[PDB]
Amino acid sequence: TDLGLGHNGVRISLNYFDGLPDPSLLNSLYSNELKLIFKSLLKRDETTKEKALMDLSNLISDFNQNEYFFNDIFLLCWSQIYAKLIISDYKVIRLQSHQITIMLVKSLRKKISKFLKDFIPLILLGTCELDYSVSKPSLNELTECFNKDPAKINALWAVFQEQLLNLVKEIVVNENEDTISDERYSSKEESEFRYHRVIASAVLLLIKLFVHNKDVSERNSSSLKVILSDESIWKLLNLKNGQNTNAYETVLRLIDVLYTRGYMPSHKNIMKLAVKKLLKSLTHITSKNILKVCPVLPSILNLLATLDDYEDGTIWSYDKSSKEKVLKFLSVSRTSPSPGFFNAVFALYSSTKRHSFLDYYLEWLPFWQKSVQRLNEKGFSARNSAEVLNEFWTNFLKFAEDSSEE
Ligand SMILES: [K+]
Repeated sequence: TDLGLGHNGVRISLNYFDGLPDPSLLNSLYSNELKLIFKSLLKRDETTKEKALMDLSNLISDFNQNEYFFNDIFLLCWSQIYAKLIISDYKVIRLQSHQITIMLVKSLRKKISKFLKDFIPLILLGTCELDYSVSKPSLNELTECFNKDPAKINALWAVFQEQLLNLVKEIVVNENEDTISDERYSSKEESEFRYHRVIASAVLLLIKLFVHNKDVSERNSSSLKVILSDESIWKLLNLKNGQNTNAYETVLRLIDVLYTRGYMPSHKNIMKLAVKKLLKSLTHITSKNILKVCPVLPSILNLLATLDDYEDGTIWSYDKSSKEKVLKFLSVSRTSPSPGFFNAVFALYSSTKRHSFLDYYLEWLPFWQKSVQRLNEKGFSARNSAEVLNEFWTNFLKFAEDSSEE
């Protein structure tokens, strides 16, 4: 039978309706004290649940006295609920759950070896949470767990490659908003937010997987394909009035890593899927939300410049009206500039001129002209006006040296 994320005979999953501890298994736990704890963890009341974890976290602190409590039965059961606690909408629950597991790995080093394939992927997923207040404490705990040995952590991304990729597949492909959140106790909005947060983590975890591994594309190609072919990751490229741009930026990073590692030239279909969704995205950037999108504008421009290098700007052909789409994006983006912005524009210019994407005098020059005009009116009110202005003139002066050629 398919055990999902499990490797010790029981099913581990992120959804709410399977992968739960067997009542007869729970009743085999060493102590009645553990049974009450697990009984409260399986309840919804956040208060009693938060208290259950606290009790559990303390039992593990005084591990020497309660070593027999944390036997194979305990680990089996825990491995199943842990996967569910780390998607709790209360970060308190998520923090403690990650802490407990990391503690067990430390207090049980060689006696927990069977379960590393079931714990390490979820531990690392915790370190990949966009919320720094969750990911950083998890990383400090994990780091300490291996005595601050850097190579000992880097080894994890290699050793547990397959399981990590399986966890991503689980999140992106096998699960969705409605299986991750129970509609009985969650509104559509909370479910959207819950999935958003989890899949965002999975993208960052996927990024780190590419960074730490050169031969990631070769070993698990088939699985990488079903992950990157799904519509779930690329859905994070949708701006929303309530959401911030952290997930958006994460996807931009993914596209960048996939291209630099040469995965994109090897999979033209995933290329066209990412570029198309990225171009659709630009059209949703308007004056209404420009202040919100402001901090990613340089990243967008920098990404488009990198992708333009691919076979003399072939990506633009994936949509005949892309030249027009870039035009409306540049015209809007210059109404909310920031450090790095004009640097990235020049990057875009420098690359795209190699096939004369946009007219030098009719489209490029008016852009630079209207930019400085706004800068002079707004500034020098706030920062980083000074930096931004200097950056503009530096890039514009380089742009201006090609005027002779036309
Ligand atoms: K999905």
